[PDB]
Amino acid sequence: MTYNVWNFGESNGRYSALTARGISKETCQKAGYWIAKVDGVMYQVADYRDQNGNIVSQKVRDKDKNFKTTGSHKSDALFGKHLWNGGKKIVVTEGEIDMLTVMELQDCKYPVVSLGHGASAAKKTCAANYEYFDQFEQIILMFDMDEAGRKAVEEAAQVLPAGKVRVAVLPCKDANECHLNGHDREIMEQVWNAGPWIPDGVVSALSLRERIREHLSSEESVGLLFSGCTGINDKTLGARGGEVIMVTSGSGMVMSTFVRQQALQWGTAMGKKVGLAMLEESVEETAEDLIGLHNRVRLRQSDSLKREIIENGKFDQWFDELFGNDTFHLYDSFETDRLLAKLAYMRSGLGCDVIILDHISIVVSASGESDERKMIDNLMTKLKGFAKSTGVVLVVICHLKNPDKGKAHEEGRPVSITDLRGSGALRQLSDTIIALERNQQGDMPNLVLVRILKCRFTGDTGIAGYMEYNKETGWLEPSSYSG
Amino acid sequence: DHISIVVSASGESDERKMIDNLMTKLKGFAKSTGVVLVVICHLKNPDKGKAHEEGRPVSITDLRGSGALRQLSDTIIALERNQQGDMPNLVLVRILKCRFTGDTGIAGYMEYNKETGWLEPSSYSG
Amino acid sequence: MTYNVWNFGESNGRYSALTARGISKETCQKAGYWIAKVDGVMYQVADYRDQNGNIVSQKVRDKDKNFKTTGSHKSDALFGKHLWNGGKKIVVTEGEIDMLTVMELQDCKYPVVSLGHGASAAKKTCAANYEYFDQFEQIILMFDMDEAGRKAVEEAAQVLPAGKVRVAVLPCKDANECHLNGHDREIMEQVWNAGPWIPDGVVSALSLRERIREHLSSEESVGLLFSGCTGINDKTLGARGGEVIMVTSGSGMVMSTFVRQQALQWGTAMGKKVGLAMLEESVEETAEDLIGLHNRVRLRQSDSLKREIIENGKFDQWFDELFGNDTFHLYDSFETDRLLAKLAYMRSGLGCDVIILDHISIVVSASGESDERKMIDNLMTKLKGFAKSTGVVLVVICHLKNPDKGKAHEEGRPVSITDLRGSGALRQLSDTIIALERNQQGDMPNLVLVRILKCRFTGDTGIAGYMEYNKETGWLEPSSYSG
Repeated sequence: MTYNVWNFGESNGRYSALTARGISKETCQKAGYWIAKVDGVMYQVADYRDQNGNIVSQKVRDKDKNFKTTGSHKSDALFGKHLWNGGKKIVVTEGEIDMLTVMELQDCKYPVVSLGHGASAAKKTCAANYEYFDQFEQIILMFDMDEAGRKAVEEAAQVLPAGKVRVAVLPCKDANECHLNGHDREIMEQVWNAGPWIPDGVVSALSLRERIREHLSSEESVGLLFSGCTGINDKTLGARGGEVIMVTSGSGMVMSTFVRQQALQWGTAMGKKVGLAMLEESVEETAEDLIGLHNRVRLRQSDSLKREIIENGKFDQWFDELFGNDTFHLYDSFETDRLLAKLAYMRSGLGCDVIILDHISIVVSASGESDERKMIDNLMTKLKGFAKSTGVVLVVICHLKNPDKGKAHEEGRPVSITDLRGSGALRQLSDTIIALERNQQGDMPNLVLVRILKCRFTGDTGIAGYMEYNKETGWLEPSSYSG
Repeated sequence: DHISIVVSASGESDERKMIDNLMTKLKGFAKSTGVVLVVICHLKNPDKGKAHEEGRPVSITDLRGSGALRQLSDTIIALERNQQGDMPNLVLVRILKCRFTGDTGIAGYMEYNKETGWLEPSSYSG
Repeated sequence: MTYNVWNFGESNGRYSALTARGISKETCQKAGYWIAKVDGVMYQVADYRDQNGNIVSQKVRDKDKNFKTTGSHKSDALFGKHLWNGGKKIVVTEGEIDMLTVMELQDCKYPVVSLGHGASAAKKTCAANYEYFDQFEQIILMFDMDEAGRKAVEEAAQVLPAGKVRVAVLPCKDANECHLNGHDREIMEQVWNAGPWIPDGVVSALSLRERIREHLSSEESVGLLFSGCTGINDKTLGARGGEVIMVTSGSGMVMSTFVRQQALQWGTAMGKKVGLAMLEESVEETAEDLIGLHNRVRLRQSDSLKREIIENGKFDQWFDELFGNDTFHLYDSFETDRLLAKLAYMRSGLGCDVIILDHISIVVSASGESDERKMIDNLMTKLKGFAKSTGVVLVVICHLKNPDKGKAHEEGRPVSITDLRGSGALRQLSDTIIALERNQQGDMPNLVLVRILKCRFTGDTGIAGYMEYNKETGWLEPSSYSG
């Protein structure tokens, strides 16, 4: 069986004053700190009783700094616990001697208990007692003023009830080191009105002034302005980093131009480094398309001119002109995880601030899996993550499913977010949705409309303007147009 | 703001179920401590004809979750806005529920000032 | 394959007398209770054969109380079955040993068989054998004299043929406990001419005189008149006890008032004790709503007046006034079975004659189960039972599913029983259905219609009158209105 609880008298017990600690005799008497002496040597005995009054366990000391624990010292032991059942405020100290201290300074009139295994078992001993401690209005953790002692406080309050915990802050190691000639009045100023908290994520507004100011200057409102239709800008205020812009529309190559145009100037007029994953076409191809675009000439789309500028040096000239500022970089192909990784190193290694991903519809490689409905969404998220996690601007192109209802896409028919592809991810995760409509058999077969289908940052949405295709130069030029 | 985000303890199925679990801890927190707990929550998307920006009214059936909120919540205020219409800036307010009074229904209108950023109160009815 | 049937001789078989049970050697021999011994230990083998004579299965025992079942023990196994094909009377015992017993006491001259899986499979084993048992004039169920043993009898007779079953009633647990020194003659007095009972719910008219007389005086044609719209009364003739009135309607708080109002007048005007389970709100809340309603003032809905009557004594006054006739009693909350039980004790213990159950839609606690569609019904019945079984008047509020069809509920849209929630149980089990409609955006946004959707007792149904909400007093006042 377990070590018998030590009988008072059996062991030559006296309630004497701890002269070495400035704890009065009357004090030791109330908390149950008695001085026995068995088989010769004189031991210091701390009487742990439950709320019912009965002595359940003992912690005994000898001079040299040893111990001996009697009874059954359960995981919820609190020395002094039996004295208080309720109250407006209970101090909780690390050790028995420190409990005796607060019990003095206060003429033993208010509640103090000490941790049963104190030091390390701050978390366990505490949560074991949630109910007992909730009996009081505020719980004042007066623990050791050291490395592991502040830690104890932390782990303690984590498991302790609600907004009741307040940390004690003393001038020395513990509440007794203070008493032992020093600052009784310092311990006092804590028992009444200590410092109340732990909150590792709660953050009063007042305490954000600075973070906000620096935010306001740093981050930018008018991030990177859409080109070829002020309107897009007016409504969306641009492409802020870490957003996810999503261009969409009918048969739109109109769509793949629009995105190209943006790429173009962003990496030229603006300083920004554009990264391009044009999954549809080759990396040489898209480069040509850029160059020709930049020179307002339909380059690939002309045998004669290709030959011309190869020979007349204009190629190498135009090439330098556009590209020689290490600002455009392309993912060149032949998975989802695999792609996303490449995209990331564009952001992280070459540090471009825009990544244009032309045409999400192409998932590709890891084949044994059902609906593109579902998967489109899975990728969607990794993307938005990439986006917000790294602050890169992610333009993502995306093609439309086809009505089943009367007028087609080349018949102009407007698009809504319902009209949307996917099964919700993009319809959600994307920050601005720009749609471009084009009724290629009509009044202005080259006229294309721009709907802002959505825009977190402003929520100003709708028809936002018009552009016109220049079959000739290859640009989406801005156009006069309304009612 | 915005219950739809559960977040961190990953090995567990339907947000259907879990939404409810949190719901309760919340209603507990609430009633247990008398704090007023406003909880924002976003809508699942019809499958039926007219979308959200087409104004389409919302019912408690129309509700997300799988019952906890549809229950545990004391007042449900919904706001509708047909952002492609006559008043794209006009927004309707249904009281979808209100224990304390049970007087429910259309409860008034507001208008978005794209300019000041406020939901201004508005003149409106039949 | 399945456990081989145990060969007699292969296993060291003897037809020995069970000295422990007062079953003779000659007895065990006829029914096929033999004593083998395989691989060392000595087993007791019961030979189950079909009506054709062939051994189809074995139930083997060892000392310590174990088993081992040979052959194919079909769901229709009867030990002893092969011995009798026809007769004037066949005893049917729970286990093999008890069969051996009756087979003694009778010098094995009459028929006894024992249940194949006895105990629990009383229902299945029996109905599996309808034909076999119908071969006899009367079937004497001599089962265990305990909890599950009387149950066995019950489930058994249910599936057994016509007016043939008669229950055996012995002085001890089973027919063998009797034999094992006690009352052989007690077993005998049952085998011949014992109890024949099975009508636990059939009830000849003659034998209802008293129950009828006392009904006729107790429960009233015009049982409890609905208040606030003669009409409800004119058509339904009131809320007769044992009925289940069902109040339903759109968003209707109108509904929760109407019910409240009735609670009010029955518990004050009329002598009747009302019991309320207002599951939606607190018990204090509903109490206030009553008081306020009784005093024609919107009590909870007014800071000022609350304060006023707390101080000016009017509260304690009003409270006594309304309540102090021990006439209102409330279920106060934080399962289905669990609720039903509480409501029962209101009926049975405090003896209220109406119980109002606000808002069936709330099922609550026993979670692992599908459609509220189905469950709503399951509760529905327990309730109707409660009702008829105890004569309490059970008003049950219930809320409406929402159209999908054009005009909503606040648009007045009338309601039909199709319009009904549930999946049939209320649409059925409820005796009167009162619906209230209110077009809260219209000509009389305070005008509310009352349809009687159904009324067994009279079957006079339809539009039955109008009331008007007094936003000011809180009441559903009666109103002038028609074509």
